Amino acid sequence: PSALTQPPSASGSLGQSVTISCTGTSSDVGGYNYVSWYQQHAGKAPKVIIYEVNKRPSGVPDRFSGSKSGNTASLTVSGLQAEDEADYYCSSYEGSDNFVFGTGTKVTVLGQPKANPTVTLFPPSSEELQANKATLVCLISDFYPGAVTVAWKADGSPVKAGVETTKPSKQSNNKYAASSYLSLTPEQWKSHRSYSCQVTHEGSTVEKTVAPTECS
Amino acid sequence: PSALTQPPSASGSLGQSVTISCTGTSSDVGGYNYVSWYQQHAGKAPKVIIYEVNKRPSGVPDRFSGSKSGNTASLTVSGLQAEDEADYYCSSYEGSDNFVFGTGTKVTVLGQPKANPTVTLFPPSSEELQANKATLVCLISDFYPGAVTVAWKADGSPVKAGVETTKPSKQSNNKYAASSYLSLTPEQWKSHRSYSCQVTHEGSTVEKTVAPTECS
Repeated sequence: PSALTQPPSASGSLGQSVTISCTGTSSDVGGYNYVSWYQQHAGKAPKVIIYEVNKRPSGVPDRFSGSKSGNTASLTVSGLQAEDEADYYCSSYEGSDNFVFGTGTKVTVLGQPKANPTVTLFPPSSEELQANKATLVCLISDFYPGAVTVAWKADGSPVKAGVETTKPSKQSNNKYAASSYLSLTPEQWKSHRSYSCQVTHEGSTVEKTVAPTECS
Repeated sequence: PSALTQPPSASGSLGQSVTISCTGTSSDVGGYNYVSWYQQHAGKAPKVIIYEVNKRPSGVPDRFSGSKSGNTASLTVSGLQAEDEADYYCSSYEGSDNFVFGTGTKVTVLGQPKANPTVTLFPPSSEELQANKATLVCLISDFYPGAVTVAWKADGSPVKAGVETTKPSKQSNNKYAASSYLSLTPEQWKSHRSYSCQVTHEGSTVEKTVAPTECS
């Protein structure tokens, strides 16, 4: 064998509710009563949320439930609260001290209000410079959905060269963070009037400009 | 209890022998010989590769070895194969509703020369302070394999609350970058000697401090 069987998705809006299927066979689900359910957030470790058919750990939200019907076990998400955008997983014992898992389910919930990104620009710093080094960082955060562009403006003019823009990571919110840097020399940073970070998210353009004029 | 400490990155070449550790919160383990090691690929099946500290299941190579004698689980991939790239996890069963996962090691087959990260910590900008905002950022770049652990400390003690980290994005030079941040009140900021960001990569660690000043 190899698998249990799950749907790739599960769209349930705030309240509206969700429910997952876990199906294997008699040999595992129908035989035995040991469907488990683990959740893994984008590149995170599992929390064990259900074990022994419908029992929950000490610190599993009240609204995660489960069911089973012969071969068709199931997770129920009592009225979605968006935080729970994850990857779910089922699993069942097959005796011989071996367990086999579900293919997984991404649960994308809509009705999360849309957020515009708290953009911060940074100055290099005293130390960073004591070494003859100058990175500027543009910190883009707490936006949803996770689509931004990040431009830099060497004075009123564009710059590509020394950019490196990460791709947005989910926070503890369906809010993202997407940090881009420009890495120049002191001789680059002082041979210049200003430097501006431009972050176009979903129609809204935000631009922050670091003028050398500040402290250390 | 919730945490079993697993490295950030375990790297080897084809035929080399990678060793992955799982140490954990001490007040347990020893009269606890139920530690299981899991395996998963690019969103493709979170299999169990070891159970009961040393026991392989069926359809698993003896290339995977397991040990706990000590107070640390060690999974040894002896003779590194290609398809062995994955995010390894250990776990351990407490009470019937306590199933704690390890932080989980991404295992790479070094596809480049290794890059220990460059930690560059920024203090709160002059202006952000002028806004009554306190963002101190930890920029992490030019690393490979793209696995890090990031802690924050304030004056000795770890800063748990207010932390948020990015996902290690691929960059042009074929190294990677990430970023953390912490969000304070100006007060929070100034009532403290130093804030350090310390980032672990394999078994190189950097720890970089940022002390508050008046700027003005």
